[PDB]
Amino acid sequence: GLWFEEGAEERQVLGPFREFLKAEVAPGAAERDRTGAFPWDLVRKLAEFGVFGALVPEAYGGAGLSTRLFARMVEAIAYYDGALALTVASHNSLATGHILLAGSEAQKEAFLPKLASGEALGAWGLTEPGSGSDAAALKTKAEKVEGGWRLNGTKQFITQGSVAGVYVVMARTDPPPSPERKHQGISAFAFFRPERGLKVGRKEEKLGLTASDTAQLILEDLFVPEEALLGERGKGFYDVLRVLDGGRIGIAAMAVGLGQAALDYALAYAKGREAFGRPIAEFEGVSFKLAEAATELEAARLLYLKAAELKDAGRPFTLEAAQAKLFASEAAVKACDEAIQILGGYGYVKDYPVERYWRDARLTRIGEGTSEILKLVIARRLLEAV
Amino acid sequence: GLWFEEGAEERQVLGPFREFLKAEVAPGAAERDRTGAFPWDLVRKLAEFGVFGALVPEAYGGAGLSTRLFARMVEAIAYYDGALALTVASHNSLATGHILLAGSEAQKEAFLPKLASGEALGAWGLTEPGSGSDAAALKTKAEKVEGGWRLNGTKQFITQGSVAGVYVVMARTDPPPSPERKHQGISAFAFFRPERGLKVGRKEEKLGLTASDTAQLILEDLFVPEEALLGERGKGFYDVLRVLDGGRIGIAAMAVGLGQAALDYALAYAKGREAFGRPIAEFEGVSFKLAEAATELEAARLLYLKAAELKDAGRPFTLEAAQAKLFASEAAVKACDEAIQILGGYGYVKDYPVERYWRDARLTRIGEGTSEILKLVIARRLLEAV
Amino acid sequence: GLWFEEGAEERQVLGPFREFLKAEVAPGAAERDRTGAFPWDLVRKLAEFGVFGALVPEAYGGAGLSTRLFARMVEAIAYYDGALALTVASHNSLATGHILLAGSEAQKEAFLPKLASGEALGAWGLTEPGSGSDAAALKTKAEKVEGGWRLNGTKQFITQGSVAGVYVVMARTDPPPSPERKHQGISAFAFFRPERGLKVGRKEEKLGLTASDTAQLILEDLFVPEEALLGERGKGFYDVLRVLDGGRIGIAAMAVGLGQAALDYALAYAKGREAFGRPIAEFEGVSFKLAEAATELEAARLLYLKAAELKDAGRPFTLEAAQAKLFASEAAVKACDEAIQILGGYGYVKDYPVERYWRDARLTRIGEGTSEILKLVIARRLLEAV
Amino acid sequence: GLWFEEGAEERQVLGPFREFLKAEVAPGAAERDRTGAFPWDLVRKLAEFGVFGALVPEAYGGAGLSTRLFARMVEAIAYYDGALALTVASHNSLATGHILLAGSEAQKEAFLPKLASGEALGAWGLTEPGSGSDAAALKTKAEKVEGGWRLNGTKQFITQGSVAGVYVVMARTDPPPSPERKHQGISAFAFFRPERGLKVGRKEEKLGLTASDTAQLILEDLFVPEEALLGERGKGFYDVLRVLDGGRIGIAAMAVGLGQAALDYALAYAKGREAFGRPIAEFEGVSFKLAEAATELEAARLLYLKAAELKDAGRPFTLEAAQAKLFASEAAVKACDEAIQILGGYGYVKDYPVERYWRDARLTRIGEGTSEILKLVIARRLLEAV
Repeated sequence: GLWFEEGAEERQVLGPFREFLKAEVAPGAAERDRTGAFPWDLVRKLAEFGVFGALVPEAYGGAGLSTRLFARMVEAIAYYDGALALTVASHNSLATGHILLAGSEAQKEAFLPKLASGEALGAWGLTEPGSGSDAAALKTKAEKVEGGWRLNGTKQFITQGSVAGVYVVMARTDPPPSPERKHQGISAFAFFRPERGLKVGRKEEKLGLTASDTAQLILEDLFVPEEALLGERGKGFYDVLRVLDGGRIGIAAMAVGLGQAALDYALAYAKGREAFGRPIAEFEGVSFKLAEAATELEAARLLYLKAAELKDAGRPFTLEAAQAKLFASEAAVKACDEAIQILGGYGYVKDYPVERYWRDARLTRIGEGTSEILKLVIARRLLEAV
Repeated sequence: GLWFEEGAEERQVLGPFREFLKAEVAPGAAERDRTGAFPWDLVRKLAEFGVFGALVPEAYGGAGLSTRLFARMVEAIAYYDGALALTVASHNSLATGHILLAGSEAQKEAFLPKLASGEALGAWGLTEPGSGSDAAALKTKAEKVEGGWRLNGTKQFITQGSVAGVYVVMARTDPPPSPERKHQGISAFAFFRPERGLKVGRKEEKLGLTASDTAQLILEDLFVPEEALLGERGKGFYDVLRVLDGGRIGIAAMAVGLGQAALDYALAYAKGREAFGRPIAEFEGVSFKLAEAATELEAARLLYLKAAELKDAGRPFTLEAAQAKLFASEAAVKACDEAIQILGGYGYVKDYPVERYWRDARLTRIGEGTSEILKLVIARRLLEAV
Repeated sequence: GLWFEEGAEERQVLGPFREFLKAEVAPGAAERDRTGAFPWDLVRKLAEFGVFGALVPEAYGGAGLSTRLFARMVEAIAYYDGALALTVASHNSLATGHILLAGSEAQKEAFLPKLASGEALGAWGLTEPGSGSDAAALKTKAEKVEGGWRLNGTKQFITQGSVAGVYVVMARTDPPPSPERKHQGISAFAFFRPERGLKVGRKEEKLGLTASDTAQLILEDLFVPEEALLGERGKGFYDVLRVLDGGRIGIAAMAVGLGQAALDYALAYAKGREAFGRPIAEFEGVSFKLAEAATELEAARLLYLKAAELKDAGRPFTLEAAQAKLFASEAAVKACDEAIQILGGYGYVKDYPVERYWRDARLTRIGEGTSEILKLVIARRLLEAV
Repeated sequence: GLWFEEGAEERQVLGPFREFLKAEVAPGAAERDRTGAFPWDLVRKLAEFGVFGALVPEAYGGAGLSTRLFARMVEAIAYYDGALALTVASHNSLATGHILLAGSEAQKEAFLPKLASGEALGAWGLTEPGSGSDAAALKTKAEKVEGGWRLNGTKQFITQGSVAGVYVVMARTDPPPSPERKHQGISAFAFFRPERGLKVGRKEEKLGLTASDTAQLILEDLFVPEEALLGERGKGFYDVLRVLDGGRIGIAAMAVGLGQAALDYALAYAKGREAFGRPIAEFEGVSFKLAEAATELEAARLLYLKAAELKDAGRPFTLEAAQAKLFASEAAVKACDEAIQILGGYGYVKDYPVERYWRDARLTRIGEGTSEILKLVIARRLLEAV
């Protein structure tokens, strides 16, 4: 198999994985989108495929898979269930990926094994009501007290926020030297679900990804031990950036999966549905949409595979991960909107899955860095190289 | 006031109308989008403004308003409630507009008064499971029997389908001379809610316009009197086309209203929300979106006003109505998608109205002629003029 | 007649005007695009029509036409020759328009008569090598001396720069209170072609609009009399913006003219060229383009008509002129690009006019405020009314 | 190294090649664009490099390079001179590629040696005045006569048409079984520059790629020997499509090269030009464009690398070559258009290279299958696999 194709090893894993997804995940996707019922049943089963500890090395109880293979597994999941894919992508990339990145040997031995097994799902709290793109503008604070820390603040839109067993939260431990350096003085804290000090806010009704747990977290004089400190004090934001680079590859894979599903459905539909004495696929008004979407999704897949490769190769991939997520999310939503158009009135009804594909994919242009933010990251990298 | 602005007469009507909408319609829009509960309460009140008989001449119990003023009233409604605007636009344009167009004096006296008052809401059944864009491919049939007709067929996605008091259905009464002339042999039938022969199918769960009644109609040996025949036998499709031309102006106005709402919200939000030490509106990534959307919505408003004028002037407006609806629906959905982007994570939650604006507006690119179909109508008109 | 339509009086002027254009201007458009030879013959013939004094009141020897009619005339000219259109539009809108706006009674009696008759073509020099979008950053200075002022500096891309009989140059006369307000302290100066002190720079070849005089101006100790100061000292920048508001309407009209010509050519072509056994117009890949372009340029036409309307009514039109120019230029260029595509290989050869239409129209997105600048202007106004 | 990256061996060839290009090709690109003077000097110098025999096996005197490496070389050439790139790409892909694909051992020994050394430039004549996209509708005929065939007809837009030493022309030899299958009955003929019978037509000026030989060919009772028949009689069309599949990869590479040059120039420019007190690169209106273009052309590069990869592996690549060409051409032209916008007035003047990049790149969306045609090809393949 050529680089861009699934290798022998990849398809031996992805083949049965896809079969499992078709039989156990696809059937309840439409219902979960309506009820928002978290798939505790599927989490248990996916954990067995090492899906919840995919990048965690076996030494800590993980699957030790590569970024490339995991990215493809996320795309396969998203194809059948967007919410589940966000659940998997975020769990692995943010909470887990952050502990794997800055955690001390002791912290990794304590947290990784439980995250990797699905026993403890990971929530990663960066965003707050008053800051999203400008993440370093967070107001949560961590006061140094006898024996550890006391945290106070609110996190917004945290996935796995209400179902998490392990929480990673960013808070200011020191004042910034200047306003343009507010990213300094921020630290990260890793801890197990507190018995008190952490309450979840009102559930969030979302446009899509209904079964994905997203919640507001309110920390009230929450005490965490000295061992909670993750990474160097005051330099937590630097780790956040690194963590976000990795997560963007997964979100890009997620976008591609939803777009492909929408494209596959519109293709099949256009081939069967007929108008004016022939399949509507025979009208360029329809076929051109399919051709453009397919071309962009393929380009998007190549981009995320490339970004995954650079990471697996221990090489910088900030620019490449930003480009993949930006291109994939934009192309995927576009493809999904066109699939809706192609199905006509049926694209507007919940009896068919394309309207859901669009609603689910739509978040990919917002989460882990809006398209606008990513264009800034890309341009900056391009400009300093000049 | 200049032509494109609201005249003295227009604002004396639209001023209090908008006040009524803000106070009585806007408050329950979000809820209706969640419950799908048809606003019987608001229908009664809107009828008083002559909203359900706007184009019907006073002689038949209508408001006798112009196309231009009604179009603006539809835009004002859509601004606060998409479903209600579709309810109003369709009621007036299709069922009612068709009876006003081809009805005999006797039929107009019997139907118009009740439609115009809101007593009997109008359903217009053209679309079927197997034909949408290719409307003349409908399979419903009308068999000539003693005393009238017997209809058999299924209509799909009929607004006011389950709540209608008056129904207008298209059915084949005669075989077509050839396949390319299948539009021949189709007739229309106007009748009051049957005591039998007409059952509604399973409610339709839609991406948007939740509180809008859309239903499948199954005609089972439904008998209608000789007086049910609307227009000349076998030439009903010609009336359908004429009726669709008029309706497209209303749907264009509808699109503009939803887009404007989305634009107004994103403008206000971008002016308040701040990031990196300043209002996000100060970032071109955001401001450019607002500028493009506003420019296109204005162009869209001018286009539908123009189409409305040509109709009021008794002049052909097929091309102009197609251009207005196409431009407005496309621009409106685009503006709505950008408003979602601008609100970031908040654009993804139902606590805010932009996600609803998009879901509601999305249908405008599909209903009463898909954008693809409209481009065909436009091009054909352009080509024969060459 | 109907507002958005050409009235009886407009047709009486435009109808005969178009025939003149078709017979005297069209024939040599291709050649002028190749040689860049300034059309003195046509300038003289158009002047006899009062085209170069369209907006100048009859009291000063002009035609006393409305902005609406002038815009339509610019569109008509542009349809056949982009360079002539720019020549005519800039002359009337910039140098002439500025004197008509801020000039005293004496200056108007002195300049307007000769500009309106064409005896003197007007050049308006604002842009400099080091500032275009940021025009208030201009460096040309004029220092007070006995009898008047002495101007020193260079101007870039000045239309009519080398053939003009009257010049209006912007130069700093007083230091800016700060950088944030460098616009303050700039003045305007009107004067007949100098006997000495004004040098024309090495002419540069343009992508298009070849036959339009576009020159660099070098002012070396240029002396102008007291009566040269146009408007109040140091307050000329506000006048500059007002002048640009008006010019933008003409540039919008110019863009529409070129896009319409490209559309018309594509229509006729698509109707006669056959592929796969049928006119290519019967392929949606071609017809959809035709439909989209026609729709957008009509919309573009309505926007500049609106802007012109507001101006003729003595009302604010800054936002509207920006929207008209932005949309017309963007839509026109796209339409011209599509026309090239529709002609296939023939769109790439100079024996056909479509590649020239694009090259000519391409400047409309840059001159008199780039599309980017216009979006800022539009957004700011929308935000202020929020 | 990593697949999507230039390997050590590729760099050993490309690195030195680029310096040669920068020093010998770049200097006169602007002048060649103005004079249209065919670069014999550079052709001769490139030939000494085996550039004109890149894909020809060493056994026939060629360089025996992979499709991947050749594509990258075309991108590199195109970066500095579009016309040279087309000259090189068409030569290798079309006339040469066709003989290498369908030619017998004798023909290959006779033609390949001279084509690969550059001693004879290849011209491939398929397109005619009355057929481009519908190439199977060609009218040139070749009738069997004693000793061989006599060809009669005209070819349009033939690259290397007037300077070639070897020609490959497609002509009908047998009547089509029906119109739906006119492709059947077409044959290909390879022959050295005729002593008589071949006439070059009045050269026509192009929008861009001025220095590339593009000529009309008039065949009047042209005689070619028995050994001229390339491939089997009446079955040459299938070979034509295969030849086009390969050529499209080179056209994709060519588009990427031109877009990259435009991007690089815009980057450097945006980094040095200042407005409102800062490099214009710090304005999202500019930086977002830079980010989008960089992202799309990388994506475009990955697509043609993939297509080339499939071809080198002897695997089907029709769909992939179409996608690469479609995306690269569309993205490149847009990037070049944005670069013009970013330079403002300077993008409109010929003293700067961006307006040439666009003019050169514009043909990539038309030649070797228009974007519209490619979408049909892509869609059909997607539908077949559905």
